[PDB]
Amino acid sequence: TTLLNPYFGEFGGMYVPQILMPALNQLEEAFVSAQKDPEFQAQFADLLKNYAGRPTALTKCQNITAGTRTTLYLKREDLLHGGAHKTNQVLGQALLAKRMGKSEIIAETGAGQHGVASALASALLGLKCRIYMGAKDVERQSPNVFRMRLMGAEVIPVHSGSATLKDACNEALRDWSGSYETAHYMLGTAAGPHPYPTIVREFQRMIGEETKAQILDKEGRLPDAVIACVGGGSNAIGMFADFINDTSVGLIGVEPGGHGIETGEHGAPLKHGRVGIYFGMKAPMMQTADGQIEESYSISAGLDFPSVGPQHAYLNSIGRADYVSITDDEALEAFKTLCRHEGIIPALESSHALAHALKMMREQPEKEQLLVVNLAGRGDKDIFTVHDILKARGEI
Amino acid sequence: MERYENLFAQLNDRREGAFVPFVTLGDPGIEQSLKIIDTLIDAGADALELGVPFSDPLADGPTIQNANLRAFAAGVTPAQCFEMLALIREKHPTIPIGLLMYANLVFNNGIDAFYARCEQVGVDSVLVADVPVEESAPFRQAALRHNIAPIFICPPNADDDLLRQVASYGRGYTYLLSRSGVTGAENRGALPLHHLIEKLKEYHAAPALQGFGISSPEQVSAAVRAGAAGAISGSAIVKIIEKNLASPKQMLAELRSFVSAMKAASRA
Ligand SMILES: Cc1ncc(COP(=O)(O)O)c(C/N=C(\CNc2ccccc2O)C(=O)O)c1O
Ligand SMILES: O=P(O)(O)OCCNS(=O)(=O)c1ccc(OC(F)(F)F)cc1
Ligand SMILES: [Cl-]
Ligand SMILES: [Cl-]
Ligand SMILES: [Cl-]
Ligand SMILES: [Cl-]
Ligand SMILES: [Cl-]
Ligand SMILES: [Cl-]
Ligand SMILES: [Cl-]
Ligand SMILES: [Cl-]
Ligand SMILES: [Cl-]
Ligand SMILES: [Cl-]
Ligand SMILES: [Cl-]
Ligand SMILES: [Cl-]
Ligand SMILES: [Cl-]
Ligand SMILES: [Cl-]
Ligand SMILES: [Cl-]
Ligand SMILES: [Cs+]
Ligand SMILES: [Cs+]
Ligand SMILES: [Cs+]
Ligand SMILES: [Cs+]
Repeated sequence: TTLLNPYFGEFGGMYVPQILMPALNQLEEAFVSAQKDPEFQAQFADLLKNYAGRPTALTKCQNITAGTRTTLYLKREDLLHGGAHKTNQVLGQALLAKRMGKSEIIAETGAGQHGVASALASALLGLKCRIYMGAKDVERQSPNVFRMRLMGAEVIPVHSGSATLKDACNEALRDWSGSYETAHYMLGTAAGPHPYPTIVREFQRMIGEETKAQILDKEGRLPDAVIACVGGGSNAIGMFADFINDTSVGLIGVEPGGHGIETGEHGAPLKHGRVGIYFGMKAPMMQTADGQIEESYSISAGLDFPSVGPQHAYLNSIGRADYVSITDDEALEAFKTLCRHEGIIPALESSHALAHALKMMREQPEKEQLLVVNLAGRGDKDIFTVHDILKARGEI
Repeated sequence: MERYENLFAQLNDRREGAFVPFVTLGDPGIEQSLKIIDTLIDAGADALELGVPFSDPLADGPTIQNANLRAFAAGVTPAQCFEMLALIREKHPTIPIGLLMYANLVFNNGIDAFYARCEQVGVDSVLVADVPVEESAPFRQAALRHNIAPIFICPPNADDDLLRQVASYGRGYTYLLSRSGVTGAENRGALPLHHLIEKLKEYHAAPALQGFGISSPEQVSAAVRAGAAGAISGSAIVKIIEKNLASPKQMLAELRSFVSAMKAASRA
């Protein structure tokens, strides 16, 4: 029994062990209560503004669209404290943990950005933070691991399974299954069991709300389309949410195409996977023919997840939102283009979104279109990766 | 078939509890797993709980996580598991066989079709570890259509509504969960469960088997003394496999001594 619908159409649900159902119920009630609580909202708004730095700029990118009829704005989540949109919802979830009287935080991370966000929020708000991270991720993300540890968080490598994000996802749930009485699970995307897809959306929706206000102010009309990369779905749904009822506004989600969809080495389950049940939800999964959860792949660690949030699967099904893919090489080009022509170093994740906007422009350069790309993070974290790639392909 | 109903009636006649080991199918390999299972039965197992190797066993602690991994190292797949189940049933007509599944393996090729295959090979029950009562409807429906008992978890954090739900919907046995957390012999339950046991009987639930953290004879005796129909032990059993990988002979001998001891604790 729940207060809110756990499904978006056929997608979503609460596919957790029975032992965790009271935790999910408790979190839903706390959320529903918090959303009605002006005190909660004021504290959240205070952290967002004075700590994280909201509102974020909306930047018109003139150089990269010159000679075409595309006007492109970037929503600057890259400028949020921590360097990515992940910070927004961790602040809300940290306040929820406090509302429930919880003193500890569990979080999963892959790339490490959500873990850093969880760690910073925990430091600020006096929660003891443990972060589970696949050991292969720990190995690759020494900077983020160290940032988390500087901020007082315990980082616990996960050696089971493929020792990556999904395994960290499981471990977090395993911990929570035994510790929910003291700990809150601060899930890092708009996926997993209800009520997380709903909570994460609501605690990211300021992205789209601000974008709407900013675009009405600057352009006098809504965008033709808003474009975001889809890892698990949080930055995208945060951008989309406030435009869902504005039926003229296109909602485009960009999954990682990796080495190419045809190679099978990608992270695009919404369009190229199969519905399954994993991580507490019924959603598109990349999986083997016999139903083992498959390994995804992307150049960008933040998109390298074999599933997707259920609201995206739903918005796709009904034709409200359209989902596309962008390959490693396309994302790399977009990264280089933004650095060189706008002086902004984008996260490789959001470089997927930018690449798709650039394709919309280049394919039809006399089409008048007003586009917003969610620049969900900065790409400082990616500069070593790009260097190594650019030297190996002989741009040295 | 009525395998659990028959087992419980016979056990009640002998005033014995059930002892039910869990193992992972195909750990450490198909042939050895078949021999392990025959050893468990010969040593006094009243029923079996059998895991199909899955990529993401999020209700299992490290001991059973590693069993899954050893099975995958051996190339074990669900189809091979179903072959094994058919052969186990072909050898052993009356022992109840329960599967421990994760939802994706059941849903993968169709929930109805999964349960029909269980029926075809002679499985008696299915526990889907990541399906709470709240999401259980299509699973329990398919189970019953195919003469499979849907196993429900009665957690220590359960209330009257849940007790009524699990008593009503469940068949075969009610899984009486010892404690919160995940599987593992490293953590023993510290909650009295006789209240839950009594309420389940009140509501005409399937007989209770206590599981999680059962690793010693005293605990089996304790389960029976509290009014449960018996006890399940997994990690403790899997630890013997893990310890004795290098000596298949010794593995069977220890499994045999362990099961014998555990079973002995149920008769008295
Ligand atoms: C800058 C940036 N931009 C976009 C994304 C994509 O995530 P999205 O906006 O939620 O779609 C990330 C995702 N990063 C992850 C993955 N986070 C993650 C992904 C999937 C499941 C659980 C997770 O914690 C992390 O753990 O930090 C990111 O850092
Ligand atoms: O002795 P232990 O502690 O290893 O426990 C053995 C348990 N093996 S099992 O297949 O009954 C079993 C039963 C339920 C499980 O998860 C769930 F409760 F969420 F459904 C997982 C395994
Ligand atoms: Cl509802
Ligand atoms: Cl749907
Ligand atoms: Cl539904
Ligand atoms: Cl309000
Ligand atoms: Cl106000
Ligand atoms: Cl470090
Ligand atoms: Cl713990
Ligand atoms: Cl308004
Ligand atoms: Cl105004
Ligand atoms: Cl459209
Ligand atoms: Cl696999
Ligand atoms: Cl629509
Ligand atoms: Cl240049
Ligand atoms: Cl036009
Ligand atoms: Cl032990
Ligand atoms: Cs332009
Ligand atoms: Cs449009
Ligand atoms: Cs993805
Ligand atoms: Cs019953």
